[PDB]
Amino acid sequence: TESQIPKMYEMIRDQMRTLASTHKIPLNIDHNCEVIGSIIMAACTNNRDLRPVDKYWFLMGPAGAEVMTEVEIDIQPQLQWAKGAVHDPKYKGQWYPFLALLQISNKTKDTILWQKYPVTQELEISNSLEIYANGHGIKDRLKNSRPRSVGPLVHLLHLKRLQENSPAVNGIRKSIVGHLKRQCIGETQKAMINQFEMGRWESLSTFAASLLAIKPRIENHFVLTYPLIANCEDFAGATLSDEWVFKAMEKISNKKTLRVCGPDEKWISFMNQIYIHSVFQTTGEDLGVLEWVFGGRFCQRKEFGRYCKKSQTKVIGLFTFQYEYWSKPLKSAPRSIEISCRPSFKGKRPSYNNFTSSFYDQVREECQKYMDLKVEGTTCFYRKGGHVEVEFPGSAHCNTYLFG
Amino acid sequence: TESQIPKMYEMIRDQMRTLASTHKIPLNIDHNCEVIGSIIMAACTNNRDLRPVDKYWFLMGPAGAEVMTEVEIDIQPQLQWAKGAVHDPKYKGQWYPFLALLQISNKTKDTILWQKYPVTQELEISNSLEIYANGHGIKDRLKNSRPRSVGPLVHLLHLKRLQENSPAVNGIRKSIVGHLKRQCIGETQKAMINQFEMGRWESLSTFAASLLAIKPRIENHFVLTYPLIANCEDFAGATLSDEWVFKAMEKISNKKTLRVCGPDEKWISFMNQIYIHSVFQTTGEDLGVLEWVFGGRFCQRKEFGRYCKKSQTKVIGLFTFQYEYWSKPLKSAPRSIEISCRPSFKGKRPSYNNFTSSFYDQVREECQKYMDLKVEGTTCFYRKGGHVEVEFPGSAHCNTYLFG
Amino acid sequence: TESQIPKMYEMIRDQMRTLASTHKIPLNIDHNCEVIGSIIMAACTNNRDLRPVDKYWFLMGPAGAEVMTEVEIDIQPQLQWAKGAVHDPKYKGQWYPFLALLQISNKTKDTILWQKYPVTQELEISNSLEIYANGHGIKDRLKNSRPRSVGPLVHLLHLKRLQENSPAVNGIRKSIVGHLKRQCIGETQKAMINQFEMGRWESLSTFAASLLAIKPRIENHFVLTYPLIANCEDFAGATLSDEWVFKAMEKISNKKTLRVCGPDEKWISFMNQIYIHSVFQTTGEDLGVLEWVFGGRFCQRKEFGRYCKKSQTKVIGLFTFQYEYWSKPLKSAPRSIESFYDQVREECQKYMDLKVEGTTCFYRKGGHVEVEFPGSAHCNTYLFG
Repeated sequence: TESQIPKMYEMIRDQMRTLASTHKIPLNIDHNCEVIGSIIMAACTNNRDLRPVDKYWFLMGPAGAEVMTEVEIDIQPQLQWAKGAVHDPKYKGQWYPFLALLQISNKTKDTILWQKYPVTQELEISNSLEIYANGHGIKDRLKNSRPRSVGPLVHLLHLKRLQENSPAVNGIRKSIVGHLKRQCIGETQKAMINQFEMGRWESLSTFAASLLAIKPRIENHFVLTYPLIANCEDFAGATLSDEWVFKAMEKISNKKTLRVCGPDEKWISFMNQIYIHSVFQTTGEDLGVLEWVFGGRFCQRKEFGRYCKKSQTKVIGLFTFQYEYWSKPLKSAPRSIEISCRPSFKGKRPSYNNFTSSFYDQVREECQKYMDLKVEGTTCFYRKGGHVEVEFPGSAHCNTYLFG
Repeated sequence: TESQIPKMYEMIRDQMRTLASTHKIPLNIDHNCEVIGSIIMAACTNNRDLRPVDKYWFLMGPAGAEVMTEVEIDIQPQLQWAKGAVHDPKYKGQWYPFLALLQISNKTKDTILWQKYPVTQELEISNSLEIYANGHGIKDRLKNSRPRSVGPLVHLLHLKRLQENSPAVNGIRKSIVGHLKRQCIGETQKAMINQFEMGRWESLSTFAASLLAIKPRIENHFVLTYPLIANCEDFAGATLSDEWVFKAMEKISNKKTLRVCGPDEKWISFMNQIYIHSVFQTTGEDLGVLEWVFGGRFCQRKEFGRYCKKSQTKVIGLFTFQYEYWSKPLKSAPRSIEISCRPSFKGKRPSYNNFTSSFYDQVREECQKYMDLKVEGTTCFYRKGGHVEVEFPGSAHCNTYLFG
Repeated sequence: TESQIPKMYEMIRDQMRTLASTHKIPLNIDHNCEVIGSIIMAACTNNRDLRPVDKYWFLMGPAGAEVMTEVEIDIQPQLQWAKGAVHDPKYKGQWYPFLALLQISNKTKDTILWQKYPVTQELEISNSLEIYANGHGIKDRLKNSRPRSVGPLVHLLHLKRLQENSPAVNGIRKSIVGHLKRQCIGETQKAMINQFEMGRWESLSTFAASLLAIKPRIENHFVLTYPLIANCEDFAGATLSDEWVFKAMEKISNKKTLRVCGPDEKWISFMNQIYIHSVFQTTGEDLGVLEWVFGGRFCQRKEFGRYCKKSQTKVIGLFTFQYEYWSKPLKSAPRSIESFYDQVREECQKYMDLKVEGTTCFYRKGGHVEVEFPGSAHCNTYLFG
């Protein structure tokens, strides 16, 4: 799974700079990279969407003199390589799994700045539940490539979409439903998810309420964004379950070459944290988690007004990052819930006593199990510079979230 | 935004006095300033609407001997300057935004004395909602320059006008509609303003009913009038979001040089409060707020008969003003209605859960929330002499307005 | 209009061969090009009608050994360009006007083979009125792109549809009614068309009787079809109002590389004339006029029985063509005069009496020399007359 990771990143950057440097698009601006990077990886999954030649918003200007304008770019040199990688045996069939992760992480910046809840509204549930609606807008082939990374609600929406869209329909649903059960480890949640399969959504609000209590398993992977890929020059030990991503992306922050865009210079802290939010797929977590792990407070969306249009975003400063701790990605669910004598013969032996003396309720019973839980996570954390176990002691910004 | 404000006020007054003093038009009469200033606004935006030479009604006479007559004046010296300022880079493109603010405020006096409802009547809604129909009669270029200041109903009228007026049709509407949604913060209102976009004016009365309940966001800016601009000699700290405007025009009231015109001397109190209403855009503001903020009762329109014609307005007394409090301009709506964990990260956290377990109705559901809201404003009111936060405590004239 | 046409045929021709050559679909069979071109033209405006991958009837076989079978094709590479050409500034917004010209001209063959009268039957008028009912079945975006090319009867049908089906209704009907008035230059017809505006179709049979006399203005544009566009290697002087089109597609005939399909080989003359009937918009036009212009006899539809099924159309011969004259496309009405029923009949007699047809004149092959049509022998017979 991680064997092909080191070789994938280098060629992504090679084409990533090829399109930008051909038309003199500087790669030290986030907006240039994010638009270019979105174009670069578009040919990988949705080949027929992007035009061979088109004009997009980039920052044109040397040494800080950049300004919005539409620059025509020739994507055709980058189109041929992407399609040949689809079935290239060098990936061992891991091209589809690898491509599903890239789309989710990079679209996060658009979701952070433009706070939208498409899945929950289409699911008619509480708007504070995009937490499990991750992986929306991704290609269905990608959604069948890494369905585990795609949030259950998107699959539940796709389960809802499939019910509201023929033997080929079942094949899509079984992947949708089966990976709904894999993500949601709740014993009561699994039963009521199967009831969602037939087409009812009466306890979808209860599922909305249950998701508040029980946390479904969400697989995570550390993938850099477009600006960092173009600004990362080391990919030798590029894996997905160690400190390499934390160390390498810090080196990009240490270089201080990449710049970020925003409506005004107040967003410099906010946009710097978006990189940390998007790289580790750890966007809507507690600020105290981010404060302890990354040694810095994280600005919430409420602290700033509406994000200005991408056609009017201005470079607001350099990209910076720092961290003090890290851990292996969340493989299983974080909230994990994992004396009488009965002599079976006529024979006599001393008897020792080790003791001195509705479905919604069952769903709430399982929900009650996750309120009493005090330790989340799977195994442990690791400090910067190694893999020494360091448990979280506590922080003052706990229970506070980016969108909470 | 406020960078060009200090330099604009001084240079407008120079042309304000140049036209009046050339033909011996005293600037201590409000009508002389208003009619001269009404000529001044014409040269700025609609350059082709005002004659180069024409006779207008002023008050000619030395030392209180002013009598009503038509005086021909030469506007050509002011015309060449104004057209050159249209695209002068010295304003950083803020000339149109600055001109739109000036045009709306100076027409308030005519609307107050001649009580008309051109937008609500054309929108077939309750006439008592012209507060949200601000910015009528303004140039479409200005209405695309500061559409936020132009009230939604005028845009809603312009939305109605455009539906009752070709790919250029959409371009005018998108600005009209987009600033309708920006002004009206109602979640249900936004979904039903888009109904008005396609001409579904059945909820137009509902929108009028909603406007009575939900108060749309109306951006405000403290801009003086022609009688005060010609009588103001200080613009060093001329900004838009502090107490400078309150202190600057108090000095004009302290000078007691400006005289006001009206049908008879009973209007001296009414016309003095018109300056308060026009400058601070407090025509629709609560009189209990106004009496508390400005330390004086505000006379209503019902207390007086029909306003005499501008051809027969006579000097009725000296302009006076006083105030004890103020506030930052109302940026957002005066009435504002603004629970679990997202496991995006593998954190072993102390798990805390904060829970222990018709469309018109939705519009009315949102309507009830703003009924529930008793406090009005964004943050607070401030006292004279600084920005010390002083919340409005209440008054005998609460829930009362000028036209109420 | 004609400014982009020299380069604007090139992008149309580009996708004609890529889709067929990818799956080894030979382009020397008309039916292969007819369906493929229809698929390509489908993506131009009706983007959601065709499928990204689908099977259609073609002729598979190398060097004359084509046995018919349904062939899967990957239309996805050809889908992107068609939608992107709609608002591409290189076309200056002429994509819809030309696609309206393109869509109308490319649906002619099916109507000829299966003789149907859809517009007149829904209009409850004479079935012989199948010349002025141009532009039926085209997308409404194209119908609003070249409403002049769309015949009045189709607009009259849309006018009848609009009365037998909101501020958007007026905008559609005003184009429908206005281009009814524009196409039908009959002064009595216009008010008599104005009678049809709110539904006074009592003169609809009168309008059917009028169209016998008064010939409504039918704008024409010399646009090639699917087999000829793929077989046309020159577009430098490609315009819409000169002899370039006449000269360009003659060279294709001289090549003798394109083959036509039909129920049997008796249609080889018929199929050859269909190409003549479709390029210059002469489907329901008198055959003798074409005989003088093109120097060859034309076969009526009565000379042949019902067309065989598309699943059984076989190659019957090579495409041949010849011509001796041409004309600028008929921009205005061919007939020009430059009780209310009696007034229409009074105007009807104004156009029965008219004998000369056209705008200025015809022109001889090799230039724009003014040559007037003197007559022919196989006149009095249309393709369906």
